[PDB]
Amino acid sequence: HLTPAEKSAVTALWGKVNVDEVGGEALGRLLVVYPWTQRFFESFGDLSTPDAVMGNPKVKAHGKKVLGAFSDGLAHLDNLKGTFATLSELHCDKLHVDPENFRLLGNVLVCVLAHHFGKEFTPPVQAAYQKVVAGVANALAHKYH
Amino acid sequence: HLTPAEKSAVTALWGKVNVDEVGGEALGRLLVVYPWTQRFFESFGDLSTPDAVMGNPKVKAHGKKVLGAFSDGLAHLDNLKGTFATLSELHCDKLHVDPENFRLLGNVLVCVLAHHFGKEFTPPVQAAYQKVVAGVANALAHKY
Amino acid sequence: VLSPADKTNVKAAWGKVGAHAGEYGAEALERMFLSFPTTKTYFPHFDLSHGSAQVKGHGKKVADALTNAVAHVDDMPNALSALSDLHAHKLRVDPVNFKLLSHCLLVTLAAHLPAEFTPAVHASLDKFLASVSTVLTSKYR
Amino acid sequence: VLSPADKTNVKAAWGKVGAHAGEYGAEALERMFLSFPTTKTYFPHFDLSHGSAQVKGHGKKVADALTNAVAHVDDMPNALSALSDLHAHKLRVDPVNFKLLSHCLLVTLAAHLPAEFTPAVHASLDKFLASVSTVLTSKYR
Ligand code: HEM
Ligand code: HEM
Ligand code: HEM
Ligand code: HEM
Repeated sequence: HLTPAEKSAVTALWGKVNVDEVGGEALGRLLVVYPWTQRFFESFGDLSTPDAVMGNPKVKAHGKKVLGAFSDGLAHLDNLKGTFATLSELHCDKLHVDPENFRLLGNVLVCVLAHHFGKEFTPPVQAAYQKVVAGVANALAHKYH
Repeated sequence: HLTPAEKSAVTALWGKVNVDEVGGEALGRLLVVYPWTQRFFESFGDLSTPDAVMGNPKVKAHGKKVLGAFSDGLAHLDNLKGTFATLSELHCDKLHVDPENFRLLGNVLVCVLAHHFGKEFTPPVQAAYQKVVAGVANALAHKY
Repeated sequence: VLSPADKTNVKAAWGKVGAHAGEYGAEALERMFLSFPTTKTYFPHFDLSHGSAQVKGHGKKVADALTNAVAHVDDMPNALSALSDLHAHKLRVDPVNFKLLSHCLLVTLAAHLPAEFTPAVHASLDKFLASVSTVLTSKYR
Repeated sequence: VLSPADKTNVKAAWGKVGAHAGEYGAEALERMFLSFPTTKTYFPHFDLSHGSAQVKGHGKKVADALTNAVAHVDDMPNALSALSDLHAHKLRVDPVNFKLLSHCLLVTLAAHLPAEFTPAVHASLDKFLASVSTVLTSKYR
């Protein structure tokens, strides 16, 4: 649960976030910092070097779609489990994705928002976003069985 | 969330559990396997050797108390947030205990239950106990 | 950081296992899939039911891997070089799952070795399993 | 292990910090206390408000500790031998809190180094900070 001031601070920053480019940056840095998360993208091509990961076109397409659903969850911060219920079943029953990757992606996104906004990413803003990425990661793992 | 078959087998196993002896065994094993948890029990006395830890009277006299929320969670199945609204303030605003140590004790309690019950601690019985120690630890850490 | 007391306890504890390694590995695997269902994402289309020859087959492989690790406790990085490479570049199992399997191995040993699972051996086995997990995750990045 | 590219990236990244280490250490600590309030249990009588000299004082100590680690990257277990003993036998800080401080250090570096926090430097710093935590936690048991 987030407070109105916490919900307003998180929403205000997202209003300046370009879901298209930032999505390809978070997913790219996730595959570079944590290279064991590349087991789901063998058909994407080559991901051996960082410049290959950030330069992969298929990675940038999946990043915009991933952060796109994340953008929809921000409008429903009071019901993340129901919002990501269908995606949680698909990632589990069909994609077989380890829910820990949701926590690794959340850590990367916080670093990307800090690297892009700099001083605007204040410690209180980060703490508000730490609860958002934790709720989205738990919501995407809620339907795992 | 646990099933009625899960809650029935877990309560059946806990009926044969001596909270005094099991608590002092789980609390002592936690200090032996994870020695960095001794920071909160410096007043307990000799904690150098494992024999001195298990035989420490203050350890056994407090093991029956640490296992209380596990015994308390075994009655208030789910909705542990309101159940653990005062025990958190004790270990938080007074002693300032890391909630991670509560998770280590839950895994240690599972090892103690398996060592005490043997085959009776079936993989389904363990899986049901893991949900209990995961819900109690998360509820105790929600008020930090 | 394994102490000589740890090597003695682990060798004595695993020595009592012996021919029961294949059965204990299948039990610890079933305990992991039941207690931590997120680990089942790494074995898709596998038969994970109780008494499954698919589960019993892989349980012996992990047990033989741990048996070789005990005999080569002083040469663990070189003994598990083939498994560390497989788990890092082929399986890519998240390192958080190693703590779940290590915990279920301790539960299987405690339930099956009541006389040898002393608090000293318990601490020695937890440190040994943490060292095996660290070795298998050393080549991840 | 730390690759030569990692040592080059971490040395280049920390080189841009320079005299801002003491100020950045206080920022990463405040970010840890705000994002993870459970870490405040280890500083029970510290003044944790904004602009607290206690936070800036300890923030410079952790920063100077990391500065010495970068210069002795190839000899890190030796350089942090005195600090590993304090955190293991005196502070007894749970090893899970080191990942929280390492994450907040990465967030502070990314916010202050926009031209240098490349994905290669990001991956290099995460491995280096994970190595600092492993060294400081090696003497725990
Ligand atoms: C906030 C976290 C995440 C969100 C919101 C998200 C969202 C999505 C969405 C919307 C899809 C497409 C579903 C459809 O086709 O209708 C998808 C698919 C997928 N996701 Fe995620 N995702 C997240 C995290 C992750 C992570 C961390 C991984 C792996 C490291 C992952 C792996 C995949 C894969 C492999 C696919 C299939 C892509 C394809 O085959 O085209 N997801 N996800
Ligand atoms: C998880 C459920 C727990 C329960 C139900 C519990 C129960 C209790 C009780 C009944 C007391 C004494 C109450 C009083 O005298 O005011 C107490 C105090 C204490 N607790 Fe806990 N405890 C738990 C977990 C922990 C943990 C995780 C730690 C340390 C990491 C811990 C360390 C202590 C210590 C050192 C004391 C003070 C002992 C004394 O004053 O005699 N306990 N707890
Ligand atoms: C001490 C920890 C572990 C040991 C000793 C171990 C050992 C082994 C061994 C011996 C194999 C067979 C390799 C071969 O036949 O070529 C294997 C395969 C495998 N392991 Fe592990 N493992 C460990 C941890 C884990 C964990 C925790 C997971 C998942 C949560 C995992 C997932 C897998 C998978 C998916 C395979 C491939 C199965 C197959 O393709 O048949 N491993 N491991
Ligand atoms: C990046 C990893 C870390 C480094 C390099 C580091 C370094 C240091 C240094 C240099 C000191 C001062 C020692 C002295 O003045 O004698 C210290 C003390 C201390 N550290 Fe850490 N530390 C780290 C992680 C942590 C974490 C995660 C915690 C838990 C929140 C922690 C808790 C403490 C405490 C409580 C003190 C004593 C503070 C005082 O008494 O003034 N440390 N550490």
